[PDB]
Amino acid sequence: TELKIGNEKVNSTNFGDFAEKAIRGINHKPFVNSKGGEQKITTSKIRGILELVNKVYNRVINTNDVELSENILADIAYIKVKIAYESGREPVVKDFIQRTAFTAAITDVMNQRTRESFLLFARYVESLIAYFKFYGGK
Amino acid sequence: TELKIGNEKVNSTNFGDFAEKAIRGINHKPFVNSKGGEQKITTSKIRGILELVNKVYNRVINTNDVELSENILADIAYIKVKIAYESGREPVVKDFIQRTAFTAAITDVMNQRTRESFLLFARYVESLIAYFKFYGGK
Amino acid sequence: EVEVGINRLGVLRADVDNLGQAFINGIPDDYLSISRTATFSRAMSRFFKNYLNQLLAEKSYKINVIYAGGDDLFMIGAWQDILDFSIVLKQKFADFTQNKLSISAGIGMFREKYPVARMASLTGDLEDAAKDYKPDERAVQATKNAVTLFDATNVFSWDTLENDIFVKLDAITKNFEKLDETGKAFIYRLIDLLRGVNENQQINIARLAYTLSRMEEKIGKTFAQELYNWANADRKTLIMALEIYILKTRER
Amino acid sequence: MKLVIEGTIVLKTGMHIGGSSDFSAIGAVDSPVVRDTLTRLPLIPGSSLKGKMRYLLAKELNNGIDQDEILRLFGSSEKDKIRRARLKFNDIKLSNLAELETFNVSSTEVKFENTINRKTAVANPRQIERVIAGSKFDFEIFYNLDDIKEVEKDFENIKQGFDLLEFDYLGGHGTRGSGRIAFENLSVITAVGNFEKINTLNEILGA
Amino acid sequence: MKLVIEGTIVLKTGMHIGGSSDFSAIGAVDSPVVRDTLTRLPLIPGSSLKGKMRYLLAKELNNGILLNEPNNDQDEILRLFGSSEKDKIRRARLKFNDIKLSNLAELETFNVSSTEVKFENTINRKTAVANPRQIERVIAGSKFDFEIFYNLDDIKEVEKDFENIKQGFDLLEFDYLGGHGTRGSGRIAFENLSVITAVGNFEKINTLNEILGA
Amino acid sequence: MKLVIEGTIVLKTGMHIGGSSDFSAIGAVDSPVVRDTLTRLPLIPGSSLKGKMRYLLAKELNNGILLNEPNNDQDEILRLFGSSEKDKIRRARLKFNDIKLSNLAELETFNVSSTEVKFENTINRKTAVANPRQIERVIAGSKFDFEIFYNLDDIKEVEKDFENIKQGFDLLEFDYLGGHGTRGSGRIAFENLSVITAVGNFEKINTLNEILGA
Amino acid sequence: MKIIKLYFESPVHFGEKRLSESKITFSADTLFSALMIEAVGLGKEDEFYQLASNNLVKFSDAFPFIDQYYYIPKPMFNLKLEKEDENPSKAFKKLLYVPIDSLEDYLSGGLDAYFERESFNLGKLALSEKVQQHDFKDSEPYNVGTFTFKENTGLYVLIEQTHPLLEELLENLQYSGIGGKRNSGYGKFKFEILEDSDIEDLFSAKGNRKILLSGALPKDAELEQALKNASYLLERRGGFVQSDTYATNLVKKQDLYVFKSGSTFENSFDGDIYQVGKKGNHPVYKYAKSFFLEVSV
Ligand SMILES: Nc1ncnc2c1ncn2[C@@H]1O[C@H](COP(=O)(O)O[C@H]2[C@@H](O)[C@H](n3cnc4c(N)ncnc43)O[C@@H]2COP(=O)(O)OP(=O)(O)OP(=O)(O)O)[C@@H](O)[C@H]1O
Ligand SMILES: [Mg+2]
Ligand SMILES: [Mg+2]
Repeated sequence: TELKIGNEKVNSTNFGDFAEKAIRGINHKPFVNSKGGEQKITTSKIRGILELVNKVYNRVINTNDVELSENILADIAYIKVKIAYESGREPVVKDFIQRTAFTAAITDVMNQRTRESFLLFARYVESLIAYFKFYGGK
Repeated sequence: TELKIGNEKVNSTNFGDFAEKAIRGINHKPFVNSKGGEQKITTSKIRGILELVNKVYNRVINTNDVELSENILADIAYIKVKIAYESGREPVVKDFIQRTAFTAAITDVMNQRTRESFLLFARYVESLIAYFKFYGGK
Repeated sequence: EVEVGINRLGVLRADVDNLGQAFINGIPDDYLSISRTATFSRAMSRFFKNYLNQLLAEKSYKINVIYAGGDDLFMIGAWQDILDFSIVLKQKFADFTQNKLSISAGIGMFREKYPVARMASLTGDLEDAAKDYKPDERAVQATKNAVTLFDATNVFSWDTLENDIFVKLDAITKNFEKLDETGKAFIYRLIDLLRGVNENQQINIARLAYTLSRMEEKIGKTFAQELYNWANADRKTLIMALEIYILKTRER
Repeated sequence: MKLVIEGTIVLKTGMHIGGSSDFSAIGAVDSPVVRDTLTRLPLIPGSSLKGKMRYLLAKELNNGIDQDEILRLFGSSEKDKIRRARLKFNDIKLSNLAELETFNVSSTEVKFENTINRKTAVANPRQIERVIAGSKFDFEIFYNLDDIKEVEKDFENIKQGFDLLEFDYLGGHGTRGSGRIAFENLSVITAVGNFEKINTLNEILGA
Repeated sequence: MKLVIEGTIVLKTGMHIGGSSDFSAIGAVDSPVVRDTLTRLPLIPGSSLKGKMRYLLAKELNNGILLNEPNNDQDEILRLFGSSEKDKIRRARLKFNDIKLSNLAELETFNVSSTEVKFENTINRKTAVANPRQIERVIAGSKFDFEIFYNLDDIKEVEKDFENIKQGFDLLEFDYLGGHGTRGSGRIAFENLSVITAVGNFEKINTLNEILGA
Repeated sequence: MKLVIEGTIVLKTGMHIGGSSDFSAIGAVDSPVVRDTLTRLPLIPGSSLKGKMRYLLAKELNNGILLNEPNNDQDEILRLFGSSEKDKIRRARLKFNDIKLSNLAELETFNVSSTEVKFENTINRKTAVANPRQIERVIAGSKFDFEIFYNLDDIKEVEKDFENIKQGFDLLEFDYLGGHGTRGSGRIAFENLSVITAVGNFEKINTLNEILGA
Repeated sequence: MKIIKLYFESPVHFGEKRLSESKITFSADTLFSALMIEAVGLGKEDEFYQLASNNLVKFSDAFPFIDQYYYIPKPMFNLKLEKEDENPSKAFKKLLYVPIDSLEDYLSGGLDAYFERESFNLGKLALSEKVQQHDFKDSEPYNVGTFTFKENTGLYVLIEQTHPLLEELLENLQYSGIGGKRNSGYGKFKFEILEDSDIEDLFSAKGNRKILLSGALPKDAELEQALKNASYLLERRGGFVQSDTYATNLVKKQDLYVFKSGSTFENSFDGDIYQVGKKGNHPVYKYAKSFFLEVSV
């Protein structure tokens, strides 16, 4: 629990509702590009976020330590670096990363340094992708 | 696993934050030209530096060996030589190297000689490029 | 004789509520006569014995009634026959008594060699758990108008509550006969994660997110979200209706 | 005159004792384990441990060659040879919940199995609820000092039965991998009276 | 008397021996393996090993054909693995046990994890569109120390019982050990096989130990 | 009886089989090749080899057309690769294995690693701008020694099984294995195709070799 | 006076006629049988019989206690003085045990009928499916009716003038269990003699109506005196003699019919220790002495 987001707090029970709220906020009022918008992020761009998170979820799902190891923490920091990098490449990705406060959750995971915190963060991201599905498509 | 960027030791978890600090410091207070001007390092030059790091990282990563062999260390010393050449050619590149500890980081890798040290160095340089793309833009 | 179902023995213990009080003060004092009391007594006895016999003989019921007599009822037969005759018994009692006397039951599942004395004792204490039912702990005395369904703690009713549980059971039976026959494995997932909700809630909202995620060409998400809609307001109702549906439709 | 035999049972490969038929779904746990009636914690019934230990000893002390030892240690009522008991087994409650909760893991697991038809090559997925490995079951066995001479032989047989259980299983589908156990902390201390040779009885179990 | 058969199951290729669900995400591991629930170590169920070994031995004790129920296969198979036939209940001589990963430290010597995620997919042919799938597999090079208890009901069948046991271990060499074996997975090897007496000193255990170790 | 089909797969061009588990940097590699997790040695999954061989052989044997579902292929393909149809289950007579590259010492003699980096790009036909990628690829000249298990069930149609095995192998030789085959990658060759008896001896095993080597 | 509190660490089988069912309390003849078996164990059965037959150790049966609420079976009052109000009907029929401090309140009326039963919750009856494994024959499935108490709950025994010998016997009875399947994993308890102060006043009280607190059979002399304005209930106390040194086989004993432990009398009688095994070679005894609780309606 205790996953800070920037304006609110998602505990272990409250990731799916926040994810659906963020997706609705994304689905409502789509992004504005140079040409007034308006296309939305692609399924194979939230893909990259999902496999990035899973590349540590697979390594943390099967363990019993309360606090994450230095190898897992390094990979979470690297996920943060990657999500910072790819946001600069495309603006339709950066609005997804901002409106859904990925960076605050990652930083809180890196501050808690606990297994349950990262499990909650991964659950939040997975619910986010799941809710992008069934609202959009393509 | 404990790099020696400047006067502050860099571990395997603070590479992203310290690279972000390095990029923001350069972005906020940039290099001043000799002829009373302001300019940064281009994306092409830092991308070439990353390519240089990618040349050796692409062969180091496909290994399980604890310590880098003599060929990898020779290539790392050559990359340090090319860093010195780039610093001597364009003063903005020298400034970019000096504001970070990219020379000091490569010297620390050369002195440690372990695979994990260069892995952390590659992580740090990748994060430098990531936060250039995020902050400097394109 | 069943083809799809369960190999359990279902029993029924139906006891009319407050019949002794219906004799002590139920009949009006002004309309008090030996002939009227005898009429009521004989009507109730004839109802029980004769009409239980005739109602079972009306069509093919797999029931082997042990005792009808008066004010009491014992039955042993097919589990689904017990379940679908409980409603028949309640509606017939309401029709014959003009919705004046309450009745309580209790159903238990037993093996083919379970102790019949233990069967009767367990069904009796379930019957008592149905007798001591109160929606709120403020009024004096119990409503007594309830049925326990395989557990003493599972005290359901015969009113709009049972109406809801049976509407849910019929809807689930109609809808969930024909799935993709592969995605149905989520049913036990739901059952074992809703067995009791006073603990880690993460997996429940996770299953909600998974149900939202499931996206193909199917019935759609009308009922796939009606499951969520009925998954919060009706927790015990959903688990009870779902377990009844599972036992009815189990390939056993 | 009364001895209590302490000790701990450690689950090694996961154990499935008993069947309590209730609350089954389509997936379900097709066979659950025995639990406490109130706390719902899994347990080893004293009858199960007693019966399996008696089985191992009877098949050991005889080898197809019950005897006086088994009848005097577990009792008898057959037709004329009524021997009362010396061992008084107890229900063994799950001790490891403080330890098992530190791993954020339940005390029981659902083991997924199947049988594959040999004619149609068609599988059949059964689920077996199982008490996870590493669970500890501290127990107590009360022994009555009816005779002071036979104590050494009785306790040698008790230790032998424990040892036979070590190379066997305790409950459920053992030959299919389940139910391996071990014993440690095996001590006997007199509870009522005073046995001067309690040292050699502890040395019997200590060995 | 009781005998203990020790050995190591070494994975030649990755093994997907599991079917247990452990709260898996949508696209993280679409098929996890069975593990020790407390230690999270990868696990070879004794039921899985017993069933595959019994199938291979019962087919190779006919030979080549096995279409009957497990209780009608063969006297050797029934006396070794167990029969529940009503007329003649047979007690199994082999007591298999769930097998856990032994050389996790040796795996960490190479800075590798215990398992892996193998990305597969399926190509439809009327539309030529793929369909991925990620299955977890224990790493090739993983070792599983096992103990299988054997009980001597009579010492006039122990030699042939260990002949059959070694034969079943050999037949597992050229088959898989449960999972997507036909598609690469599940290949195992048997090493350091030995038999020791649990209590006592069996007279002819040297023949058993020389026939298990070949 | 069971037979082991040995042989070597030699890469003619670079060969890429996808599957990614960790740490794809932002200037180094965008699509790594599948590797043996412990030894880091690149491998050919048995799933991919089996799938490509089955596709090519099923297409060749049926009519030259193949649009059906795998459990409705021809009877040779069904009996050789398996079938999961409800009432008609064919047990596979082939057990493919994961195939690690064997000539790493030969590669190290030539002072090269087993994998290269291939630089590609796509050019947008509108603006003529290039989008570069970086495909890891196992270098040509790499050799992958394999072993396929053949379960000798029917003593008479083993010859037709092996003729179809050789036909599928030859179809692979005039095609690609894994990855971006139509864009240059994936070419392979087969050599030292020899079937040997897993245990015992087979009467037509000298015949099965000469219908594999020819 | 001397509440003996029994705290059970395992479910108990206190069967009434068969193994498939258990009841929640054991009677005083069961406890005397257990203590006599213990005394035979340590060789002083004669002194124990002398003590119990000389009223030096007379006890009631086992009643429930919940959180220091000592319970008693619903006394068999004639209810002649309650028809004016309350519910003289099946409301006071499911009520099985009332607290012993609130008896005069219950006797005079004003105790809630519904509230007590849910307040009275001490564990629950359990099924225990067992078998006799046979190597080649079919296994024999049987079930044992058991009962597990709550955490702060058990049984309590009323004893007047506790004895050093009785204290010695109760120490031995800890480790031999009490009830049906005690040599199996069921009978197990620890006890505390636990002198009490608010309880001895109830038994130092006076009144016309006497509440029988132990299943007792009057002597032939005072049966006529005790059976006058009495509201009692009989119960058969038989079964099998539990001893390996009796009649060289498994033989039943003479069924004894005694007044239940909730009956009420106007005349105090002192019961007897009854010889129910005579054809065997040791005296099988049925403890049926009387233990009363006088009240005033
Ligand atoms: N005419 C008449 N008959 C019987 N009792 C009568 C009558 N007038 C007054 N009374 C008074 O009522 C009570 C009855 O108590 P009880 O003696 O226990 O007798 C049984 C049973 O014999 C009797 N009964 C059953 N069936 C009939 C029929 N068909 N006709 C007449 N009487 C019948 O009623 C009693 C049943 O007891 P319970 O089932 O336990 O009652 P409940 O409704 O289930 O209560 P609850 O558990 O729901 O709360 C005496 O006081 C008598 O003087
Ligand atoms: Mg009634
Ligand atoms: Mg009645």
